[PDB]
This record gives sequence, structure tokens and C-alpha cells, in this order.
Amino acid sequence: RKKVRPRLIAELARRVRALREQRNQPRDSQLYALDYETLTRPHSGRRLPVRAWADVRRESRLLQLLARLPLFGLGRLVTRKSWLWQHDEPCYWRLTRVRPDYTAQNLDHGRAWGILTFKGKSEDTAREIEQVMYHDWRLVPKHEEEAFTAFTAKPEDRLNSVPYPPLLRAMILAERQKNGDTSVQEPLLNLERTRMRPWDYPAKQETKGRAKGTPV
Amino acid sequence: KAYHGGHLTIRLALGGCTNRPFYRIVAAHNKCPRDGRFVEQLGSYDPLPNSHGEKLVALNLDRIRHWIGCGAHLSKPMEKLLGLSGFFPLHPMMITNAERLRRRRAREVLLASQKAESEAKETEAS
Amino acid sequence: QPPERELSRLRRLYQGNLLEESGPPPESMPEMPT
Amino acid sequence: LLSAAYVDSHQWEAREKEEYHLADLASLMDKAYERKLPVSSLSISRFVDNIASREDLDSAEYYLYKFRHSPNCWYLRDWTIHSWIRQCLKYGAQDKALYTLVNKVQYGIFPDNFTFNLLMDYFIKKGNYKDALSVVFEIMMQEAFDVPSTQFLSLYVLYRCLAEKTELTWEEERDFGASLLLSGLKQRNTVGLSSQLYGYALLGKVELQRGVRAVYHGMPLMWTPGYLDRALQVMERVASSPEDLKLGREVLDVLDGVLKVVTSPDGSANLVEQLDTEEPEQSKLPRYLERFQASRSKLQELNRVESESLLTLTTQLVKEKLPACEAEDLATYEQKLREWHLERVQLIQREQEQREKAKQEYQAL
Ligand SMILES: [Mg+2]
Repeated sequence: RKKVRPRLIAELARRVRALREQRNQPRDSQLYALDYETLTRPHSGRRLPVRAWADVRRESRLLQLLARLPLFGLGRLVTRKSWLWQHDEPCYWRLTRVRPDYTAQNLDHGRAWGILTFKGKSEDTAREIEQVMYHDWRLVPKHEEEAFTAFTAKPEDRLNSVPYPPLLRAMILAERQKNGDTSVQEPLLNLERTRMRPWDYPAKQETKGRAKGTPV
Repeated sequence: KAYHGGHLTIRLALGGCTNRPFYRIVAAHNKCPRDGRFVEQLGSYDPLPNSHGEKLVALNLDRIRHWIGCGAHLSKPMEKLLGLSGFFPLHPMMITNAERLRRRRAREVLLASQKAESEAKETEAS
Repeated sequence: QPPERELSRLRRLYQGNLLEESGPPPESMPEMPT
Repeated sequence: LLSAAYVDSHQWEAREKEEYHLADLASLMDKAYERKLPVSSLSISRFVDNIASREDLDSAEYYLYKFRHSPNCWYLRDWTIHSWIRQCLKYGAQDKALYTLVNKVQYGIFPDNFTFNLLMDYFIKKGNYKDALSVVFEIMMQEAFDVPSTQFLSLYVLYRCLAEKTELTWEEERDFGASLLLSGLKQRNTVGLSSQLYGYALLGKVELQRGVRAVYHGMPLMWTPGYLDRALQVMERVASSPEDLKLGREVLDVLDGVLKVVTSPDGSANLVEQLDTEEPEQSKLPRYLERFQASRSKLQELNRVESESLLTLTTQLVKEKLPACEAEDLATYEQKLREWHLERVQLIQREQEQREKAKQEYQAL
């Protein structure tokens, strides 16, 4: 070959573009700003879905609650209106770290960390909280924490094993006879190893994407 | 094409001619065209009744089990085929759709009886 | 049949965009009217 | 109410403080914000410490604002917040202290219970019970009724203001109700139990007239409907308690008035927040009114009602118990001053070491 030649402009372009992105990174106060009259984000002009309109006007964001508290409410419990409506069992975050967006003129945007207790079951380690910019958060009062966090677990009744599908069960029993295994045991699937979380379970915020800084 | 991202999937690739559909069950990268590059062919589906009135599905269940064990997703039509065969449980919407059809025919039967009763009133009027 | 409390939980979640509640479906497929 | 010793500033004024010209320190902070660089907590601390005039307070207020809207807002020190309130009181700028306290979100002034008592007591002695009430409402919003001393002062201001205010707006009922309830819960005396029943009654009024979301929205209160049920439980508890506890007659009349008023009245944020199966509170009022009369009869039968007014009972409680609290709080105050002195020295030492290393870095560079 040897007629393939360098592309200096292409190499120059890639580096130069990436540098500008780091320099002109937007802030949470801009990416997640909202126009409450039209319920549209000014940055990208993204109009919120319809099922969220009522809560956008009727509920608060997390750091709106935390900006009013000493130490940004470290140690306090916070729940979500969506959880309160969906699950009878206590679901909340125990705040451990909180990084406000200083640029915001009210310190109403930022990130938080805490320990999750979902449907009464508590995780062992703290992780970053997702959906902090949602109008869904409700701070728990200190005097109501004990009654709020009181939970008694019920014995689990969801089946641990189920039958095999009709054809797949016949293929298993047929193989038994072929190999000489004589038995009348019913093939059973074990569901304990593969149990699904609820769909609204908090997700890993650390590995989540962030919107770009090009305005629409 | 040189794809970036995506996963292997088991789906139906449409073949045949106009008004004569025929499907090839295949394992293919999800971003490839419906009838384009695939990894393995896992069977076929003929949706038209044959001389005996039988719709013919062929499933290579050994290779299908291999690709599901390696992360291959399933398209919703293919999940319906595996449920009818008995290799998978019946899909939730297969049952829900069957329930909707039952509630929809019950109304039709009731309406016909009401019409017959209304027709009976016409018979009473003579 | 869903529990009564769960049917109320869904009536609150989707308040204002609801359909008439459906009961248990017919036990068999109703014979096609002809 | 508090003694002169509690409000004496000899100990704070005798603190060891570094002497830095405000002009020089002002320049250092101004440069950092222009370069979008973080400012040290020790820097803002030195500014507040070296305030020497009424005019200087205005400049410090601007820099406290700038610090709040900076990367190191979380590191504002407790002694810096306490010195701010002490400086404001010293130079006559009490309005400024209350202003920053009410606008905590902007300036970051979150005082401790001792500092709250210092500001609240100034207004009480001057007779400005409107400003003192503002301090009480700010304490309630932060749920900071932990120290016993603050609870007694807050209840004295609340009951004195309530007696004057014959007419209460729905916002006033909500604010007074929350302040009474949270302060009352801490106290197990007759005055404490009366304030719980008084607080639940007022909040119950707002729940059955304007909805439950008026009570809990933006308030340190629960969102579950049934505040009048909590009030009646207080009556049922005192009546059946083995120990002899008494509820002031004044509160019982308030609950009777609330039940009568509610019983016989004359953009897209419109949601039904309660399940259809659960009974609405309005339907339960007939049963609530029967419980009240039965509880009142049992209480009067057992002689568990205190004819004395709540303002007179609270005054006696403050006189008897507040003196002891002053000694305890003042002892803790001295310990805090020494703890703050040591922590401040550590920060000053750490700053000196890094600056010395900075010279070594430039020497290497
Ligand atoms: Mg989602």
C-alpha cells in the first residue's frame, strides 16, 4: 500500500472539539432549568411528558428541600411521592453526602448520596441518588421518622419453584428414560436465583448518561 | 456495514413473494437489515395453511438454546411462537388478547340476543 | 381478581384517564354468533 | 426571660482573634471569585471576626452571600455563624440578623440553639413580639427545638402572641399549629400536653377547610390526613393515663370550637391524594364529635382539667425551670468556645503549612 496518507486536519479536529466540551461544560442549573408556564426546558426545548405535569406544579425537587436545611440535611430521610403512592412499605433515602450547584442563585440543583431502603429492605452501602431533578421528593419530619420507618417483614409467599414449560418438561423426562434414570419426580425450575427487582427500583446514577451542552 | 453497539437477537426474516409470506427464524445482530446479514438460521415459519391445513414451524431447539444461553434477545413474534410450541410459557399478551376476544364475543352474542328479543317484539306486533 | 386496595391504587395513579373496570372473563370462548 | 448572664458577651469578646484588615481580606476574596476559584472557610471567618462598624456588617453580608454561592459553601463554620449574630447584636443590626436568618437559603446562616435564644431574647426584652415570633417560626422550619431552653422561650412567645391575636389567618393557623406541636411534643408537663392538643386542633382546621396539602406543603409536618384524630388521641390518652396528667381548659374550648366550625360550615394541581376505599375526614366528623364529648366528660369527672390559662401556666413553668436550663446551656457554651478555639487553630496551622509548601513548590519549579 503506502499511498494511505496522514489526515492532520482530522486529528486536529477531534482533539480541538473534545477540549471545548470540557471547557464549556454546562451546569445542572442550566440543563435542568424549566419554564413552568409551558413546562418546557429552555436549554433543549424539551417539553415534559403529560403524565408529569401535575407533579411538576405540585411537588418539589430534592435540593429545593435540602437547601433550607442545616448541613444540606445530612442524616435526614427523604422519600418520593411516587413511592408513597405505589408502595405501602417504607421507601426512602438516608442522605450521606450532598453537592449543591453553587452557580444556582438558590442552590436548588445538585447531586446527593445516601443509603437506599426500598420497600422496607435496606442496602448496605451508599451510592449516588438518581432523578434528583424530579418534582417528586418529600422530606420526612424528624418527629415522624420512627413511625415512618417502622416496618415488619411478612413471610415471603412468592413461589420459589415452578413447573417447566409443557414441551421442555417432556424433553427432560424423555432424556431421563433414555439415560436409564427411572423416576417419577416432576422437573422444577428454581426461581430464587433469578428474582426481578420492581421496575421503579432506583437505578445506578453513577453509570447514567448526561445530556450534551449544545443548545437547541 | 461495520456496526458499533447492539446485541444478538432471534427474529423472523420475511421472505417469499407478494401475498405469499414466508419467514426464516435467524439469529442476527439487531442492527442488521431484516433480510440481510445474519449469524445462524434457526428454523423457518410458514404462516399459510398447507394442503392439510397446518401452519408449519421448524425450530432448531439445540441451536436456539445455545443462543439464548449467550445473551440473544427474542422478538415478540418469536416469543409468541415459542409459547405456542410449548418451549416457553405463553406470553402475557397472548393470554390478555385471548381474554379481550372472549369479552368482545360475549357482547356480540348478547347484542344478537337483544336484537332477537327486539325482533321478538316485532313478531309480537305482527 | 386483583385485590380491592390495588384497584384503588391504580384509580388514583391514572385519575382522569381511566376505562370501565372489567370483571372476570367468560369461562369458555363464547360460541361465535351466526 | 433569660438572665443577663445568659446574654452576656464577655466570653465571646475575649476570644483570641487574628487581626486582618477587612479591605485586604476583601480583595483576596474578590480575586478568587473573579477567577472562579474556591475561597477558604478561614478567610470568611477572619472577615466576620474583624467587623468593627455598622457599615462593615453590610459588606460582610455581601461576602456571606458570595460564600454561600461558592464551591465551599458547606464549610461555613459554626463559630463564624455565631460570631455573625454576635456582631449584629453588638452594633444594633438586629434587623439584619433576622433578615439573614429568614433568608437562610441565600446567606447560609443556620445558628445553633444557643444563638437562637440570644436573638429571640433580645426581641422579647424590647417588647417586639412580632420579630421574636419570626425567630420562633424559623426555629420550627429547621426543626430545632432540641435544647430545653429554646422550648420554654418558644412556648412563651407563641402563647403571648396567640392571646393578642383574636383572628388567625389560615397561614397563621398553620405556622402557629406547627410551632406549638413541635415545641409541645418535647415537653411532658401540663403545658407541653396542652400545646400538642392546641397544635393538632389548629392544623386539623386547615386540613378540613383547605385540604391536607395546605398543612404539610413546605412544612415540617406529616402528609397523612387525620390531624383532628391526633388531637382527640391526646384527650383519650390523658383521660386513661394511670399517672395524673391535666389538659388546660383553654385548649379544650379551642378543639370544641374547631369541631363545630368544620361540622357546620357556611395549573393542573387538582389531584385526589387519598385512596377511594379510605373514608374521607369530612365523613368522620360525626364520630369525632362524639369522642370529644365522651373524653371531656371523663376528664372533668376525673378532675384532670386545669382552669388556669395557658399563658399563666407557661409563665410559671418558665420561671421554675428556665433558671436551671440557663446554667446548663452556659456550661455547654463555654465548652463550645474552647472546641471552636482549638478547631480554628488547626485550620490556621494547616494554612501556614501549605503556604510554606507552596514556596517550596515554586522553588522546585
Ligand atoms: Mg424510568
